[PDB]
Amino acid sequence: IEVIPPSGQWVTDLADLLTPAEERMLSRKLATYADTTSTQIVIVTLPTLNGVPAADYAVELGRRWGVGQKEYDNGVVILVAREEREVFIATGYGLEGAIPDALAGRIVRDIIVPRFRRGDFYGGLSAAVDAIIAAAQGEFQP
Ligand SMILES: [Mg+2]
Repeated sequence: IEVIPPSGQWVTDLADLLTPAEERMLSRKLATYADTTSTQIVIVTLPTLNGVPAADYAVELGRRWGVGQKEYDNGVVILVAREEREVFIATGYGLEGAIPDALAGRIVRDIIVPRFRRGDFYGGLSAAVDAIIAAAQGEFQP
Protein backbone atom coordinates (compact mmCIF):
# COMPACT_ATOMS: atom_id res chain seq x y z
CA ILE A 1 0.00 0.00 0.00
CA GLU A 2 1.33 3.51 -0.83
CA VAL A 3 -0.02 6.41 1.21
CA ILE A 4 0.70 10.11 0.88
CA PRO A 5 4.09 11.20 2.25
CA PRO A 6 4.42 12.97 5.61
CA SER A 7 2.95 16.49 5.30
CA GLY A 8 4.29 17.99 8.52
CA GLN A 9 0.69 19.34 9.03
CA TRP A 10 -1.86 18.77 11.82
CA VAL A 11 -4.54 19.04 9.11
CA THR A 12 -3.76 17.69 5.61
CA ASP A 13 -6.91 18.66 3.69
CA LEU A 14 -6.30 17.17 0.25
CA ALA A 15 -10.10 16.95 -0.41
CA ASP A 16 -10.26 20.73 0.33
CA LEU A 17 -13.23 20.36 2.72
CA LEU A 18 -12.04 23.22 4.98
CA THR A 19 -11.28 26.92 4.52
CA PRO A 20 -7.72 28.00 5.54
CA ALA A 21 -9.21 29.66 8.68
CA GLU A 22 -11.04 26.38 9.58
CA GLU A 23 -7.75 24.40 9.05
CA ARG A 24 -5.85 26.86 11.29
CA MET A 25 -8.46 26.63 14.05
CA LEU A 26 -8.41 22.79 14.02
CA SER A 27 -4.59 22.83 13.85
CA ARG A 28 -4.30 25.08 16.93
CA LYS A 29 -6.49 22.69 18.94
CA LEU A 30 -4.54 19.61 17.80
CA ALA A 31 -1.10 21.19 18.39
CA THR A 32 -2.10 22.40 21.88
CA TYR A 33 -3.31 18.93 22.86
CA ALA A 34 -0.03 17.38 21.64
CA ASP A 35 1.98 20.00 23.61
CA THR A 36 0.11 19.33 26.88
CA THR A 37 -0.21 15.50 26.70
CA SER A 38 2.22 14.18 24.03
CA THR A 39 -0.79 12.73 22.14
CA GLN A 40 -0.57 13.54 18.40
CA ILE A 41 -3.98 13.67 16.65
CA VAL A 42 -3.86 14.39 12.90
CA ILE A 43 -6.62 14.91 10.35
CA VAL A 44 -6.13 13.75 6.75
CA THR A 45 -8.75 14.29 4.06
CA LEU A 46 -8.45 12.54 0.68
CA PRO A 47 -10.56 12.79 -2.47
CA THR A 48 -10.42 8.97 -2.86
CA LEU A 49 -8.76 5.82 -1.57
CA ASN A 50 -8.52 4.34 -5.15
CA GLY A 51 -9.89 0.95 -3.84
CA VAL A 52 -7.56 0.69 -0.78
CA PRO A 53 -9.50 -0.10 2.45
CA ALA A 54 -9.68 2.91 4.77
CA ALA A 55 -8.43 0.81 7.72
CA ASP A 56 -5.30 -0.28 5.81
CA TYR A 57 -4.66 3.28 4.56
CA ALA A 58 -5.03 4.84 8.06
CA VAL A 59 -2.70 2.23 9.66
CA GLU A 60 -0.04 2.65 6.90
CA LEU A 61 -0.25 6.46 7.15
CA GLY A 62 0.19 6.27 10.94
CA ARG A 63 3.27 4.01 10.33
CA ARG A 64 4.77 6.00 7.46
CA TRP A 65 4.25 9.34 9.27
CA GLY A 66 5.29 7.98 12.69
CA VAL A 67 2.08 9.37 14.27
CA GLY A 68 2.44 9.05 18.04
CA GLN A 69 6.22 8.38 17.78
CA LYS A 70 9.29 10.71 17.54
CA GLU A 71 8.44 13.94 19.54
CA TYR A 72 5.09 12.38 20.67
CA ASP A 73 4.03 9.35 22.72
CA ASN A 74 0.49 8.43 21.54
CA GLY A 75 -1.27 8.94 18.19
CA VAL A 76 -4.59 9.19 16.43
CA VAL A 77 -5.27 9.44 12.68
CA ILE A 78 -8.67 10.77 11.59
CA LEU A 79 -8.88 9.78 7.90
CA VAL A 80 -11.68 11.20 5.73
CA ALA A 81 -12.05 9.42 2.35
CA ARG A 82 -14.53 11.65 0.51
CA GLU A 83 -15.52 9.56 -2.57
CA GLU A 84 -16.02 6.40 -0.40
CA ARG A 85 -17.82 8.46 2.32
CA GLU A 86 -15.65 6.78 4.97
CA VAL A 87 -14.19 8.20 8.17
CA PHE A 88 -11.67 5.91 9.84
CA ILE A 89 -10.37 6.70 13.37
CA ALA A 90 -7.11 4.84 13.98
CA THR A 91 -5.41 4.96 17.41
CA GLY A 92 -1.87 3.89 18.22
CA TYR A 93 -1.42 0.73 20.28
CA GLY A 94 -0.71 2.90 23.37
CA LEU A 95 -4.36 4.08 23.23
CA GLU A 96 -5.85 0.54 22.84
CA GLY A 97 -9.17 0.53 24.70
CA ALA A 98 -9.55 4.37 24.79
CA ILE A 99 -11.68 4.45 21.58
CA PRO A 100 -13.39 1.07 20.93
CA ASP A 101 -15.06 0.44 17.54
CA ALA A 102 -18.55 1.34 18.91
CA LEU A 103 -17.26 4.72 20.27
CA ALA A 104 -15.46 5.50 16.97
CA GLY A 105 -18.55 4.43 15.01
CA ARG A 106 -20.87 6.54 17.14
CA ILE A 107 -18.56 9.59 16.56
CA VAL A 108 -18.75 8.94 12.81
CA ARG A 109 -22.51 8.10 12.56
CA ASP A 110 -23.93 10.59 15.04
CA ILE A 111 -21.35 13.45 15.26
CA ILE A 112 -19.53 13.62 11.88
CA VAL A 113 -21.91 12.31 9.15
CA PRO A 114 -24.97 14.52 9.92
CA ARG A 115 -22.71 17.63 9.91
CA PHE A 116 -20.91 16.52 6.68
CA ARG A 117 -24.28 16.00 4.92
CA ARG A 118 -25.05 19.73 5.61
CA GLY A 119 -21.57 20.79 4.31
CA ASP A 120 -20.42 21.40 7.96
CA PHE A 121 -17.01 19.78 7.60
CA TYR A 122 -15.37 22.02 10.20
CA GLY A 123 -18.07 21.34 12.78
CA GLY A 124 -18.04 17.60 12.20
CA LEU A 125 -14.25 17.33 12.47
CA SER A 126 -14.06 19.76 15.44
CA ALA A 127 -16.65 17.74 17.35
CA ALA A 128 -14.89 14.48 16.49
CA VAL A 129 -11.60 15.89 17.82
CA ASP A 130 -13.31 16.97 21.04
CA ALA A 131 -14.88 13.50 21.48
CA ILE A 132 -11.47 11.81 20.83
CA ILE A 133 -9.75 14.07 23.35
CA ALA A 134 -12.48 13.38 25.93
CA ALA A 135 -12.11 9.58 25.33
CA ALA A 136 -8.27 9.80 25.62
CA GLN A 137 -8.74 11.74 28.96
CA GLY A 138 -11.17 8.98 30.24
CA GLU A 139 -14.09 11.50 30.17
CA PHE A 140 -16.24 10.72 27.01
CA GLN A 141 -19.93 10.81 28.09
CA PRO A 142 -22.38 10.12 25.18
MG1 LIG B 1 -8.50 23.39 2.60
